[PDB]
Amino acid sequence: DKISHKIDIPDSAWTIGIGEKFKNAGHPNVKYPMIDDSYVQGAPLGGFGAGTIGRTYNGGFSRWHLEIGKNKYTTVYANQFSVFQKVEGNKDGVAQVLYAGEPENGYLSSWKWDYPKESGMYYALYPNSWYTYTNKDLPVQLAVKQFSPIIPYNYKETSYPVAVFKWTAYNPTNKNVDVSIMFTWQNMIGFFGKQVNVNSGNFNKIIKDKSKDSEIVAAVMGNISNDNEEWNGEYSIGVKKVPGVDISYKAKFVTTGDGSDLWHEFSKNGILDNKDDETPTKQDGIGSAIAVNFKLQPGQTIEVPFALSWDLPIMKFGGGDKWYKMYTKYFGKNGKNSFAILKEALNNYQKWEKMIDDWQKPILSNKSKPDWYKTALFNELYYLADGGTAWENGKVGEKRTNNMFGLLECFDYNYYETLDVRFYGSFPLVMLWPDIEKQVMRQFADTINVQDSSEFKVGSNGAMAVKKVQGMIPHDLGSSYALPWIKINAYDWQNPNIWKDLNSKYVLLVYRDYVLTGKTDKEFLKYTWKSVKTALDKLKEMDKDNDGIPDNEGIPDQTYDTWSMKGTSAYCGSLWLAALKAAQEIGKVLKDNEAYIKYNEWYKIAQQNFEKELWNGEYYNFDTESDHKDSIMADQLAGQWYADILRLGDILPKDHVQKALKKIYEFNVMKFENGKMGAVNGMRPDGIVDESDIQAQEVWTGVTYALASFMKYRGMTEEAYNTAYGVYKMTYDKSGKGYWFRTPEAWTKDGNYRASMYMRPLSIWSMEV
Ligand SMILES: OC[C@H]1CNC[C@@H](O)[C@@H]1O
Ligand SMILES: [Ca+2]
Ligand SMILES: [Ca+2]
Repeated sequence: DKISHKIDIPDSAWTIGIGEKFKNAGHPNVKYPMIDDSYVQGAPLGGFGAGTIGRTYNGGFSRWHLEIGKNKYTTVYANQFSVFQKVEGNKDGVAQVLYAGEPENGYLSSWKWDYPKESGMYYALYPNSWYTYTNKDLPVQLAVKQFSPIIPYNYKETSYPVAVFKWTAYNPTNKNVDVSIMFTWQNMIGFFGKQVNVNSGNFNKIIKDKSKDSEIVAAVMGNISNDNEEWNGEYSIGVKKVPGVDISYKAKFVTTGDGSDLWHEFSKNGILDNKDDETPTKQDGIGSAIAVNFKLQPGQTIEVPFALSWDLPIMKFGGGDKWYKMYTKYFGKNGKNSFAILKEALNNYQKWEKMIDDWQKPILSNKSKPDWYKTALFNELYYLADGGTAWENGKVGEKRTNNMFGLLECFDYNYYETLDVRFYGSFPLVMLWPDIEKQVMRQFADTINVQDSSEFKVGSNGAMAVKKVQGMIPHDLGSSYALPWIKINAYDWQNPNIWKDLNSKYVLLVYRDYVLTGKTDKEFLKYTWKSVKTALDKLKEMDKDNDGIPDNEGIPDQTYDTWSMKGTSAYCGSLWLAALKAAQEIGKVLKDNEAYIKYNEWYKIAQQNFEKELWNGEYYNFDTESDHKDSIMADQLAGQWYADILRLGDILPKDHVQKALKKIYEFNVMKFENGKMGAVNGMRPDGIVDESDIQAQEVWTGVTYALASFMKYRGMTEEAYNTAYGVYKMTYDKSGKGYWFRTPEAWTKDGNYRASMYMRPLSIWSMEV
């Protein structure tokens, strides 16, 4: 490996061998079918709302999130980088696809598959990833850095459906070597969203843009139709000419064939026919190829950028709504703009790399933080782009000032912006893209008084219930299978109109967003103030026994949606106390004396009764009325965690919080698989895991990272990082369960999981407040 020296991969990059088999992988631990795409994953490419493409550590373009809200794992075998090399003086060169695998059927049988083991590495530090190729039959060593311009405080480039592939080639030998690198791509129009004749009318064209000192050559892969539909648009791949390289291309090869039309050219001398052909196809799949060829002298290095763009301007949801994706603001809506997006990338990628470096450097250069922590912090952000992210720039047929946004809870539970989850999972948005965060919270504010009297069947008990009650915050903002932003509360396992955490979490999120954007956005507090008051006033009505605290109802009426709480709970009770203190503060900022006085009175009464009802001398009891009411809950003090972040001071005595946190670390962490797997949710005071529900026996990744955050603010530095380390280890480490770029909600003591690709563990960013 002499190529590593020639590029700059950070030490904290996650790394794995190209072609590596992983032995330990976990699987779903639930009864019904659950997504399991295997451990062959990688960092995604694509902006927010663009649709993303997961290129795996083996090289294949395999995890397709181009249909917004859907996860489709299938390798499109024509989509590759390939290399040709010939030592000057030798009769023949060698040609190899850079993919550690081969097609299932006989398509593309002419190409050279099965990139060998122990011949290169994959690295990831999102939004960047790298591959290195160190192969005994490739005398020239190669690496690529790939990325999309995901940039905090930037709402433009961050939206782009584009990826850059910056290649570095180095000749460590004493002979001249001829090298080609070829990017192939299938014309994927009709891959989704087309009911019949999936390739019909697809055609490819070549663009040569020769603006002095800036030749770009690209393929644009589209369809003859000018229709404005979810399926229609264009893909483009291309390359920018640099000194010392020549470009060649082939417009059209058949992907539903043996591939020799292309491969007989490439394998001879690494130079393609430059044959243009815009003939549309009927049944056959087609693709395009772009290649560079160059001679490297001994000791010579060369750098060459390729790019990929996809202009699929319309997203369609299952309920029938069609929306334009955010990036269309910058490139147009007609679906014929892939070349413009590609060109922008090829001409500005250096600038984008520098902008990425500028936002990673403050964390990477901090030598007080261990590498593993850096690995997790950056790579968890994969989910912001990969989470079925929807970001609209107008309804098709319908202009507003705002662009509605949604991030999925996950794909198995297909709900946008699940609020009880986003309480944990929205930290990166508030910290790095706060205009999006504020928009999402205004979306919730606008729903508070919506009343929908139509009925639905509650999954857990079969009872009928009202869809949406006036003054109750919705669970979510719809599903990709139905009508995001339009039909709320897609979730039906429990009735969220009687949840005891949603209204208080809402208020806490409002005040968080004010605090963590510098306590200046008085307009945001004004916009949301009525919804805040309404939310708390409605929750106060659920206090049955007049202790000043809402009563959990002996059913799962909060985020732990199969784990019953009854009476006053530590979890919902602490959130209530914190939310009251937040509303007091807002009342003070907005000079609303009536509200300040009311919420202060409610707070004093509730605080006093919470302490009396739950403090047992060592920790806060789980609740007042359940069978296992004295279980130690990892999340028992969630309200105080948020109160620290919001700078609301002590809602509970310092001495008691410190004792509780130490108890959680001693039991829920250290007595669960020796503290190597996070914080189990529920532990009995005898040191055995609480068995009253599956959720008690799970570690929740987002709960554990948040707990680590809480511990860190309270000066329990070692406990905080040791707690978080188990989540890192299980996700990323060789000794873990292989969940990289699909961090799940939860795992049990055996390491098996529930709900891969989950929003909650984005809470790791709370460790950086
Ligand atoms: O794993 C628990 C989660 C399942 N889906 C709905 C959420 O409200 C819940 O926290
Ligand atoms: Ca270290
Ligand atoms: Ca009560």
